Amino acid sequence: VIKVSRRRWAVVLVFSCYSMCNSFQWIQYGSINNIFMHFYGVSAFAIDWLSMCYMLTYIPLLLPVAWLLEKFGLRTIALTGSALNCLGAWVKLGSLKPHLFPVTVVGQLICSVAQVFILGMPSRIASVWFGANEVSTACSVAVFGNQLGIAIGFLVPPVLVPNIEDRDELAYHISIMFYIIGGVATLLLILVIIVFKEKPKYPPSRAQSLSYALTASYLGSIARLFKNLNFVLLVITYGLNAGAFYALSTLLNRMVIWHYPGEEVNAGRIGLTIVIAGMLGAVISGIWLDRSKTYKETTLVVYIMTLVGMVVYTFTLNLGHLWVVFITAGTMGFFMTGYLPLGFEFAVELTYPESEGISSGLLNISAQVFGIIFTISQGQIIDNYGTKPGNIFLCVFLTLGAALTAFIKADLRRQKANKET
Ligand code: HEM
Repeated sequence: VIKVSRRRWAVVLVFSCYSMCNSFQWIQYGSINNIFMHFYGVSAFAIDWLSMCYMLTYIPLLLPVAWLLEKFGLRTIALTGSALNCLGAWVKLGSLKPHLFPVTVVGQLICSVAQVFILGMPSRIASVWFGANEVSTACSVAVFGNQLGIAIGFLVPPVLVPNIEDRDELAYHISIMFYIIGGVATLLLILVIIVFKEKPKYPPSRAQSLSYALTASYLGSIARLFKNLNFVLLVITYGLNAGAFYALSTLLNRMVIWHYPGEEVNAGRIGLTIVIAGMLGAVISGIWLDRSKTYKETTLVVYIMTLVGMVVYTFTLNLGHLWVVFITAGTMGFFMTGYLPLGFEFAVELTYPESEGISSGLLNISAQVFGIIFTISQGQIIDNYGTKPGNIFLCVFLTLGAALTAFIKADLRRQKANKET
């Protein structure tokens, strides 16, 4: 028998809330980066790592984490992800001194480990909890919540922490943010204990009901995922797109100031528009995918619009019109962020009935690997040859992704399971 539980929204809302808190702490150091350099007496690279350590810890630690999800369950993944997020939030509090910088790195590394229990999870929570006609919407909401934390992270820290020269008052203002983040993370950890269940009493869809029957080596599951030609192409293409987004969002601030000097206030607005429009695209992508069930056609269409959005952004940023950059960043952020739930759900189509944590996780490793490569590479071309070769470097690599995306077969295995009747 198949039934849909009413508490599915609470689980996603709670998951989106404490993924919002975890994603907030990724960017809270970079939002007031100019302040933390003065407080801790460190260079901008040190602070920029505090945000880049999220990507470099995901690459090696995902496979052990994905193994924990299969063996222990989703609730243990949620508790550990919430507890480490809460533990990392509290460790940051004990670091409110100019000479006590390493405690933040220890606190940030603990949070960065908690990301491994977060970023690959949204497709897993959506599958276990939500039905066939709302499975892709739930994944978008989790990405909506994760992107909301970034969106909140741009404007909340700068008003909680004024750029005051006095150190003792600056520590007090920074302390208030840490208490609030520690307060909400502990509050959300409390909710995860009582809200997050291991699984609903009834399977939501025929895909999950059949998955529980046709679900032993963990490395065998890894091997069969890479035996899939379609999934391997999707792993590369998703990394080419999501990795470009990480390089685009990180280097967006320095690219605008290169052409529009003295617009740091607007550069943050532009960097907020790419996220403000980002979650609107993510939610729309979830509803559109579930209404039409065209996962392959949307993947190519969104990927091309990502490419066209990057081409128009590259060749119109030079013209000197500020509102044009607002539209191009918003439009590209609309599609690139909308590709994240589309990529997660299309991977489940190609890799059914393999574990959604492994399938969507392997997309994330490619996103981190290409995001790290692009951020280091595009930063080098911008410094040496200019900003336009750096943006074209993403246009050329996104062009390859579109070509490889067209080679992905429309092998929707989960859809076949639903329609078996
Ligand atoms: C009066 C007796 C009520 C009962 C016995 C009841 C029952 C439930 C149950 C069983 C759940 C899911 C939790 C779970 O399955 O473990 C739930 C959640 C919920 N209930 Fe009720 N309900 C009642 C009244 C109401 C009313 C009047 C509202 C008015 C808005 C409401 C709004 C909600 C909402 C919004 C959720 C989902 C929580 C979320 O989405 O965050 N309930 N309720």
